[PDB]
Amino acid sequence: MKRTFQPSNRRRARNHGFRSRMSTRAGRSILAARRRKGRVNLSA
Amino acid sequence: GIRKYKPTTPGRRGSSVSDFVELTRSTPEKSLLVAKPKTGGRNNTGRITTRHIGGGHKQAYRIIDFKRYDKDGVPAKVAHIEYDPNRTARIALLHYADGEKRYIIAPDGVGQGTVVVSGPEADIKPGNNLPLRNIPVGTTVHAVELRPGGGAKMGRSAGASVQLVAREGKYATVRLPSGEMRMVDIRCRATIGEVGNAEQININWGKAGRNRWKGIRPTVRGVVMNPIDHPHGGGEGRTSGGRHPVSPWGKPEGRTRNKKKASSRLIVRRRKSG
RNA sequence: GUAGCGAAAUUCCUUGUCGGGUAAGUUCCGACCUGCACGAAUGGAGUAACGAUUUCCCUACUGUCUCCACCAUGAACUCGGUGAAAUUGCAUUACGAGUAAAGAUGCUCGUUACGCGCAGCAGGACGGAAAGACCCCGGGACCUUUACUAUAGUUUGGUAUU
RNA sequence: CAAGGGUUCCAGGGUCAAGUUUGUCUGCCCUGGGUGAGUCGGGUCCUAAGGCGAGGCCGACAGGCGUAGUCGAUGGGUAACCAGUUGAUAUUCUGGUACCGGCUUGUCACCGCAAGCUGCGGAGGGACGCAGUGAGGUAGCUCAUCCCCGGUGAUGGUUGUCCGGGGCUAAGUGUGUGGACUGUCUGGUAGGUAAAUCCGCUGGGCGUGAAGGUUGAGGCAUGAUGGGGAGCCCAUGGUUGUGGGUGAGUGAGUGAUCCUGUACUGUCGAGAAAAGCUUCGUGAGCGAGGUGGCGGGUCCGCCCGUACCCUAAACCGACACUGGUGGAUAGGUAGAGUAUACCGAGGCGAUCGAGUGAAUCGUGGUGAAGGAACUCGGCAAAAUGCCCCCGUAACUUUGGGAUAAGGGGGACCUGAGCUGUCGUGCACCCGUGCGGUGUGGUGGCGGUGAGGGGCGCAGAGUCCAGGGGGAAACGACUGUUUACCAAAAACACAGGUCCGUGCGAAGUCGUAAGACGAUGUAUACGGACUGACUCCUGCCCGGUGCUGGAA
RNA sequence: GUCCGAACCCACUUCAGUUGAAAAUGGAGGGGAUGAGUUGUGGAUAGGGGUGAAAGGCCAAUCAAACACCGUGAUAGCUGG
Ligand SMILES: CON(C)Cc1ccc(O)c2c1C[C@H]1C[C@H]3[C@H](N(C)C)C(O)=C(C(N)=O)C(=O)[C@@]3(O)C(O)=C1C2=O
Ligand SMILES: [Mg+2]
Ligand SMILES: [Mg+2]
Ligand SMILES: [Mg+2]
Ligand SMILES: [Mg+2]
Ligand SMILES: [Mg+2]
Ligand SMILES: [Mg+2]
Ligand SMILES: [Mg+2]
Ligand SMILES: [Mg+2]
Ligand SMILES: [Mg+2]
Ligand SMILES: [Mg+2]
Ligand SMILES: [Mg+2]
Ligand SMILES: [Mg+2]
Ligand SMILES: [Mg+2]
Ligand SMILES: [Mg+2]
Ligand SMILES: [Mg+2]
Ligand SMILES: [Mg+2]
Ligand SMILES: [Mg+2]
Ligand SMILES: [Mg+2]
Ligand SMILES: [Mg+2]
Ligand SMILES: [Mg+2]
Ligand SMILES: [Mg+2]
Ligand SMILES: [Mg+2]
Ligand SMILES: [Mg+2]
Ligand SMILES: [Mg+2]
Ligand SMILES: [Mg+2]
Ligand SMILES: [Mg+2]
Ligand SMILES: [Mg+2]
Ligand SMILES: [Mg+2]
Ligand SMILES: [Mg+2]
Ligand SMILES: [Mg+2]
Ligand SMILES: [Mg+2]
Ligand SMILES: [Mg+2]
Ligand SMILES: [Mg+2]
Ligand SMILES: [Mg+2]
Ligand SMILES: [Mg+2]
Ligand SMILES: [Mg+2]
Ligand SMILES: [Mg+2]
Ligand SMILES: [Mg+2]
Ligand SMILES: [Mg+2]
Ligand SMILES: [Mg+2]
Ligand SMILES: [Mg+2]
Ligand SMILES: [Mg+2]
Ligand SMILES: [Mg+2]
Ligand SMILES: [Mg+2]
Ligand SMILES: [Mg+2]
Ligand SMILES: [Mg+2]
Ligand SMILES: [Mg+2]
Ligand SMILES: [Mg+2]
Ligand SMILES: [Mg+2]
Ligand SMILES: [Mg+2]
Ligand SMILES: [Mg+2]
Ligand SMILES: [Mg+2]
Ligand SMILES: [Mg+2]
Ligand SMILES: [Mg+2]
Ligand SMILES: [Mg+2]
Ligand SMILES: [Mg+2]
Ligand SMILES: [Mg+2]
Ligand SMILES: [Mg+2]
Ligand SMILES: [Mg+2]
Ligand SMILES: [Mg+2]
Ligand SMILES: [Mg+2]
Ligand SMILES: [Mg+2]
Ligand SMILES: [Mg+2]
Ligand SMILES: [Mg+2]
Ligand SMILES: [Mg+2]
Ligand SMILES: [Mg+2]
Ligand SMILES: [Mg+2]
Ligand SMILES: [Mg+2]
Ligand SMILES: [Mg+2]
Ligand SMILES: [Mg+2]
Ligand SMILES: [Mg+2]
Ligand SMILES: [Mg+2]
Ligand SMILES: [Mg+2]
Ligand SMILES: [Mg+2]
Ligand SMILES: [Mg+2]
Ligand SMILES: [Mg+2]
Ligand SMILES: [Mg+2]
Ligand SMILES: [Mg+2]
Ligand SMILES: [Mg+2]
Ligand SMILES: [Mg+2]
Ligand SMILES: [Mg+2]
Ligand SMILES: [Mg+2]
Ligand SMILES: [Mg+2]
Ligand SMILES: [Mg+2]
Ligand SMILES: [Mg+2]
Ligand SMILES: [Mg+2]
Ligand SMILES: [Mg+2]
Ligand SMILES: [Mg+2]
Ligand SMILES: [Mg+2]
Ligand SMILES: [Mg+2]
Ligand SMILES: [Mg+2]
Ligand SMILES: [Mg+2]
Ligand SMILES: [Mg+2]
Ligand SMILES: [Mg+2]
Ligand SMILES: [Mg+2]
Ligand SMILES: [Mg+2]
Ligand SMILES: [Mg+2]
Ligand SMILES: [Mg+2]
Ligand SMILES: [Mg+2]
Ligand SMILES: [Mg+2]
Ligand SMILES: [Mg+2]
Ligand SMILES: [Mg+2]
Ligand SMILES: [Mg+2]
Ligand SMILES: [Mg+2]
Ligand SMILES: [Mg+2]
Ligand SMILES: [Mg+2]
Ligand SMILES: [Mg+2]
Ligand SMILES: [Mg+2]
Ligand SMILES: [Mg+2]
Ligand SMILES: [Mg+2]
Ligand SMILES: [Mg+2]
Repeated sequence: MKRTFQPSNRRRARNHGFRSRMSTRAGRSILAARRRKGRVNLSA
Repeated sequence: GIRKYKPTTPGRRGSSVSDFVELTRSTPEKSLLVAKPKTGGRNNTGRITTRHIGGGHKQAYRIIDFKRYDKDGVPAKVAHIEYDPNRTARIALLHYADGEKRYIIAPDGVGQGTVVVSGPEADIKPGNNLPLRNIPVGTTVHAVELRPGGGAKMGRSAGASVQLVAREGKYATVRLPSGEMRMVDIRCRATIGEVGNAEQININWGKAGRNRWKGIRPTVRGVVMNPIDHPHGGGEGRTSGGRHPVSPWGKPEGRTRNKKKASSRLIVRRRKSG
């Protein structure tokens, strides 16, 4: 059937992209937390 | 007028439609249109603040001159009478005798070719716009300004009518279509005559679809909701509200006008009653 | 408690009573009113048309049935290849009448039974799957209100702005 | 093709793993290779929804909103086609022939408070719904005694039209047939943010009763002496390609979902924006007496994508999963059809098999007599089914009910006449040299056919394809709903009533500013209940609520 | 918001499946099919909140208050060890 994940690169980049995260202070703190943890992927 | 539909199909059975006899032109003036995207009843916060709004046929806004006093003394010919989807009245397209074209609410009785004018020395004819000090007492006007220079705000819908009853001092007393008696500044402008298309209220839409493309979404009455959704919600089987009638937000029925504002200019309340 | 309607999606008694339909009708349709406990915009009574709605009947039609038979196929079955699953205290795991935590393969007294497989059927192992969803007790959640205590909001007056 | 995937694509080597079996094979592994654009799809251009937002306003802080702006396609704008080639790429490379923008150059013509260029805006334009019919075309398709290239048949016949195949070419340019568009010459001018000679609004003169002009469905010409297109050659090389051998390009029927066409007609629910573009000036600067125009020549033309899968074994579903996935093309015969049956272009034989008349389960098939006796219940199945013609009840809101019900005919052979269209041809208007027009043609093709006839159990012979009637309850109706046990009598609904709201509306979101309501104004808006329509809607204000009043 | 009927959308009945081909489907029928239709792309509304032709429905395969992390080794007169 139609499943939950329907990919769209533009929507993904607008939602979880680096600039989207940098727009708000919550996203900036998320990037900081991922940097502290050591993720190689800071954002989508 | 109104044209009654024949009962060929259900939903067309009791319905009716205006015959559009007064329209002289089936297209609008291109230079007086702006885009009017739909809101769906949503706020600038993106939430529904006015319910029951959405969908409907696409519409283009017609720029209506509700001031009329920046063309004082310039006669205009009523070039056309045409349809405005944004209102229950018709719109008269006016060709001023200087090249400027404009739109007004079409007064009842005016048609293609008649000459309208604005100003204190304007003649008292339907469609002419004058200050209230110059409009004679006992006259039926429309498109009345609350504050001088603010533009038309009262008596604008189809068939609307305002009665000028007195001009004592620096205030003119007007009976609004609600029947309320109100005082306004004599310098406030008004257009002679009443609004046309007065018979549109008798239109039977006869069809859920016609309001659906008029832009009205279905209305779910609160008594068939759940208690979390509406104070009238709940109950086993069909019930009443289980309480006195209230709004979906728990506000009891009652007068809601702010008792302390411009009440010093209201002579008597509308007196709907029964 | 009016018009209207009434054993009704409402009638407990109840398969009320009478009438129609059937060879036979607790359902049905028309009546009666004795309305346990109808009723007029939480609308009353009707209503052509509409309905994958509910109910009754007639006709046509048939394997629905009397009453099943036969045919072909995908599994099943045999051979070669590949190869799981839930479950699992144990094992060389009968029946009868008993007995016992009151329903026994396992205890008593008897009876029967050579060892091991294959295809099958589901009576039992209180079979498997889900720390019963009913009940009660403890806790929680959400909902309600003329429960308590508060509060946003709305409103009153004072005072500052004055 | 898009989305998504990301090297799966190609060649060679490999068979541990993966593949529901095997495997020499692979979408697997290993190595190397493969994607070429001024025109295609995006960016360099434009805006929609929406996002962000200099200042700004609002908010203890954090922040909210928003102006000027600036982004943002799913839309607007925008110049190229055919053929050929590779193991893998092709509106990209190559061939042929075009187009667009620059730079530069040759030549001709022209300007000069007064060139031009660039900014800046004005106006025009871009620019818009839904539904329907018809007309003129073309694509396509069919047929052919016509033109080509073959064939003469394993078994009776098969050298005449008997059989098979083919009967082709683009963008661009020119032409201007249908069709469409369009009076002309001057004057004035409260408007178009600064202006306008470009617009708008108005005054006159003349004016066919259309005549020119402008335009451009197709056709023709050109592009094209080219390209493409079968079987004959010493030969090739023997699952091969080379050089010659390419032959034809006819006519009719039928006919679009395409073109004219945003046409035309109908219609209420009244159907984006902005830029490019044309023109107008000048609220800006540049700029010399140098530019700007029309034909001709040279060079310059950027970035990203381009392989491959893609109604799927490569995407979304943990799988190489009977599921889901937007768009384009979509031939023949029977048919109303994009249904269905069998076929075409093309692609597949499906990723464990071999057997064997067990019971049994699934999936189909048939059935004597009976025909709902089954069962909670006609559940399932059967019957009915198509077209044409005849005919059709209670009731009704006059529309319906209705395909009511209930009947007849259908295919095959032959076939008189009637028609669609074309036709060499007759005469004729000819504006002929018109790409024409009306009479008019033995005929070809197609459609339709009264009548007559044949055969069978059966002629809508297969697939496909309503059972019908009577009555009651509920809801008027079409719709909507518990994704994953309830589709209903529930919700909605059109209609109705009451209450609120005089506009900074009430109401709602928010701390606020603001916003929706609404660029609406009481014939409106918000809330409540009721729920088409018909006839109606009684009595009670004590209680509670609401409204008003204030001793 | 006509009728019959494909695509398309739906999900009424039945059978099968129910360690499925499939964490909701398949076969046979069935409803809508010019409309309150359906669908693509992008966008908006966010957790006591959204949205809801209203079923407490839906909000990333279990919603009478999502998910993740944190307070946190919550607490449990209860069950187990
Ligand atoms: C008519 O009486 N019969 C005997 C009962 C019954 C009959 C038919 C059914 O189809 C179901 C049930 C019981 C309910 C129980 C429900 C319950 N829940 C509502 C709290 C629950 O606890 C679970 C669960 N997941 O544990 C469920 O399954 C549940 O939701 C569900 O679906 C049910 C059913 O399907
Ligand atoms: Mg998801
Ligand atoms: Mg314009
Ligand atoms: Mg915001
Ligand atoms: Mg509403
Ligand atoms: Mg409106
Ligand atoms: Mg409910
Ligand atoms: Mg509440
Ligand atoms: Mg309630
Ligand atoms: Mg009750
Ligand atoms: Mg009885
Ligand atoms: Mg009883
Ligand atoms: Mg009886
Ligand atoms: Mg009453
Ligand atoms: Mg009542
Ligand atoms: Mg009642
Ligand atoms: Mg009712
Ligand atoms: Mg009733
Ligand atoms: Mg009825
Ligand atoms: Mg139904
Ligand atoms: Mg019978
Ligand atoms: Mg088998
Ligand atoms: Mg085996
Ligand atoms: Mg005992
Ligand atoms: Mg025993
Ligand atoms: Mg024993
Ligand atoms: Mg022992
Ligand atoms: Mg055994
Ligand atoms: Mg067995
Ligand atoms: Mg057993
Ligand atoms: Mg058990
Ligand atoms: Mg327990
Ligand atoms: Mg449970
Ligand atoms: Mg259970
Ligand atoms: Mg509690
Ligand atoms: Mg919970
Ligand atoms: Mg105060
Ligand atoms: Mg004070
Ligand atoms: Mg790629
Ligand atoms: Mg590789
Ligand atoms: Mg790979
Ligand atoms: Mg490969
Ligand atoms: Mg293997
Ligand atoms: Mg290999
Ligand atoms: Mg290989
Ligand atoms: Mg730019
Ligand atoms: Mg914007
Ligand atoms: Mg700032
Ligand atoms: Mg820009
Ligand atoms: Mg952009
Ligand atoms: Mg390729
Ligand atoms: Mg090519
Ligand atoms: Mg080339
Ligand atoms: Mg402009
Ligand atoms: Mg427009
Ligand atoms: Mg022979
Ligand atoms: Mg041929
Ligand atoms: Mg001027
Ligand atoms: Mg000016
Ligand atoms: Mg035609
Ligand atoms: Mg490529
Ligand atoms: Mg390719
Ligand atoms: Mg394909
Ligand atoms: Mg698949
Ligand atoms: Mg996968
Ligand atoms: Mg045919
Ligand atoms: Mg088919
Ligand atoms: Mg083939
Ligand atoms: Mg394929
Ligand atoms: Mg496989
Ligand atoms: Mg066997
Ligand atoms: Mg059968
Ligand atoms: Mg037989
Ligand atoms: Mg029989
Ligand atoms: Mg028989
Ligand atoms: Mg019979
Ligand atoms: Mg019986
Ligand atoms: Mg029986
Ligand atoms: Mg049935
Ligand atoms: Mg059948
Ligand atoms: Mg009829
Ligand atoms: Mg009939
Ligand atoms: Mg005949
Ligand atoms: Mg027959
Ligand atoms: Mg047929
Ligand atoms: Mg009755
Ligand atoms: Mg009854
Ligand atoms: Mg209904
Ligand atoms: Mg209704
Ligand atoms: Mg329905
Ligand atoms: Mg829906
Ligand atoms: Mg369901
Ligand atoms: Mg209403
Ligand atoms: Mg307010
Ligand atoms: Mg506003
Ligand atoms: Mg109701
Ligand atoms: Mg009283
Ligand atoms: Mg009272
Ligand atoms: Mg009071
Ligand atoms: Mg319909
Ligand atoms: Mg689809
Ligand atoms: Mg269901
Ligand atoms: Mg089952
Ligand atoms: Mg229907
Ligand atoms: Mg978004
Ligand atoms: Mg409930
Ligand atoms: Mg969910
Ligand atoms: Mg909570
Ligand atoms: Mg909620
Ligand atoms: Mg703590
Ligand atoms: Mg503990
Ligand atoms: Mg325990």
